[PDB]
Amino acid sequence: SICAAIATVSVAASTWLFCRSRVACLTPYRLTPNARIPFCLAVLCCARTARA
Amino acid sequence: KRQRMVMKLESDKTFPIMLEGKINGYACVVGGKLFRPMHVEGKIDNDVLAALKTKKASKYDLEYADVPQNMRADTFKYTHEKPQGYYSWHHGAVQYENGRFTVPKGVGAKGDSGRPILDNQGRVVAIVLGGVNEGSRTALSVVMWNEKGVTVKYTPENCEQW
Amino acid sequence: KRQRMVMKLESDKTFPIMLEGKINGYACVVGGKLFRPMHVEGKIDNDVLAALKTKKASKYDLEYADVPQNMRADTFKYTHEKPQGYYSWHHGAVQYENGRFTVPKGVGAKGDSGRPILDNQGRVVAIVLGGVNEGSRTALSVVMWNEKGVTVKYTPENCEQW
Amino acid sequence: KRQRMVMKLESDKTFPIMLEGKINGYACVVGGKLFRPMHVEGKIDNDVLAALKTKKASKYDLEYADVPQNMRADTFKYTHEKPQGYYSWHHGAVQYENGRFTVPKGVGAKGDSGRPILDNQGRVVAIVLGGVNEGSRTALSVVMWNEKGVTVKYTPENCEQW
Amino acid sequence: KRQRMVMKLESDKTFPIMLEGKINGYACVVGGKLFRPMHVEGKIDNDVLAALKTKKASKYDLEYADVPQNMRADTFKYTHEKPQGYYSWHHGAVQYENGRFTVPKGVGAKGDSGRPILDNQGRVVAIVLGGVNEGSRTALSVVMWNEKGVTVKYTPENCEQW
Repeated sequence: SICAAIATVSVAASTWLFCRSRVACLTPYRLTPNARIPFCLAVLCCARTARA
Repeated sequence: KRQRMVMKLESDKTFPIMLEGKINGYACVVGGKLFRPMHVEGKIDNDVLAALKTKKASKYDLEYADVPQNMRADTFKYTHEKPQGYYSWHHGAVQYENGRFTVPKGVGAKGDSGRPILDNQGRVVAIVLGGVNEGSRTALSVVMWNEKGVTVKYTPENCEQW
Repeated sequence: KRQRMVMKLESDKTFPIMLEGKINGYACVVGGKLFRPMHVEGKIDNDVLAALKTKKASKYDLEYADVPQNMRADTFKYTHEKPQGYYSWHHGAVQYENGRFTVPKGVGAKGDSGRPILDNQGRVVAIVLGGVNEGSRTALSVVMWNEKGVTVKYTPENCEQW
Repeated sequence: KRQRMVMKLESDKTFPIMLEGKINGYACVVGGKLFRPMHVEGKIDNDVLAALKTKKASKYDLEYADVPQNMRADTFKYTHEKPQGYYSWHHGAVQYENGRFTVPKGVGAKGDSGRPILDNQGRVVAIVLGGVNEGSRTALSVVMWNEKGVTVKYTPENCEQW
Repeated sequence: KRQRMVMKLESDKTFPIMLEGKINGYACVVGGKLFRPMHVEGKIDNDVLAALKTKKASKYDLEYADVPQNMRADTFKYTHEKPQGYYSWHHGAVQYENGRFTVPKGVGAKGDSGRPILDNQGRVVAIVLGGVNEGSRTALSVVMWNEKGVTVKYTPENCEQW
């Protein structure tokens, strides 16, 4: 049970870190008036990024 | 010039953010999608635009939403050419120097958030979000975009939400 | 200018696509070989040209065929120099900006497919295939070619076959 | 005189109590602290003043709150010298006799609660909270303060909340 | 004529239905009792009338309430004589033919619900609740009452709530 709890805490921390990284990546992915941001997604590739 | 700037801002669909009958800010459409300062509460003064669901961006205290293409027909034109000099906006001129925008003291206050900054060609170069007392002038906290498409927010130390 | 553009389009052998007595589109000869939008049905208004067998290109919804050299004598002149500004075509002017062609609303409709876009020298820079309502204007779906010879088709989202 | 009274009421920061876009009453600042009739619902028409937390006083159906000293700079001036005669307020004159304030019929109605009563020097002598039909006139229910600082509320029998 | 119709509608106590400062409809008093379209939300622009409790009628999307006799003194006069011809209402004339009311296109829109239809004598003959685009004209969905006192609602197929 101790090992399971430690693993659960690790998974939760990893999920939180991933969410914070996604927020940080979406920070330049705001409107940034061009209605076109292919290149930030192509370079960073944080997740669900540039189709091309 | 200021007359033409106001005429261009009015002809282009721009709508203040009304809350309980009070103008608490302004919002505009640039590049065919609506943007709104997140710290300003209320709804856009346009029922059709109000139907659009916005997304939040805490880092810059700004919101954005998709605008229908038919309404994307006539929006603000953005440019990345931002040389030093003077630009024009709703409350007169703005001085651009050292990468910062500054205006004379007494210009700008709480409720002016959202006013864009226009060049001599009427193209948007920055969006005014706040400011801070700077003696004989005041320095505005603005967001600008380089030719590479990087969003950069310049915020003076201890800047007030105007 | 529009007068000269129409005179050049008429003097150069161009023929609408007739079907049951109705003009459903237009076709022209550029670079000495005939092209035709695939979505438009019917036959070219020229018995001699109609004798030419066409090949299909589904990806761009366009067709092409070989034209006899003696008839290749006088065809459209293409150029790759496509700077920003305004160009001319059958129904007036066209604005080129951000790599896209746009014309005022009410210009262009079903049956205009195939009309080329000419520069100040009368050289073809793009071919109009369709369009979509864009409020005060409308954006045309066109194909253009760079100096490297790459065929690039610009199609607005949810563009209608005009 | 009424012109000067209205000018003094407007120059001094006074704000009606807005609820759903309807004026349901009025509130003012006297002696450097805001007062509000408790029976009137809504928020003061001033975001800065609305930030102040009020305290309730059921006995008089009135509320009060502390005003920042910088905003205490310019408030109503109260006086205890209340001789018999006539005074002025927003809707004209008021007759003071036998310790009671009376105004001609048809003056005052639901939503006028909070209007102060001014003397010839522009000093507040009473606050109007309600009234009751009195034939050719109407008698207002008011609160007044003596030179000893005693709060006395005069309420006609079966007075209506105006 | 339209001037006299507007004067009669204004002199008779009629009040729009205000919601958040927006006119979303109209309500009137006919035969000494208030009626209101149920689909329109908000409160009547009359505190005295707002005190009256209404009853709902889902079948016709209409509400009704009792009006005090003293206020029943001056209400709309209804008549059952509805011959073919033309009548008058707030936004001009209305054509009555085949038992249906029709007005030219561009007349009437969302927020006009509740406007009555008057005859040459100023008597109410129908109440406008909605409409639907009918090409060069538009057909209004109305309720009318025969000499036998039967409530009949005429609703065009796919009529829009105007």
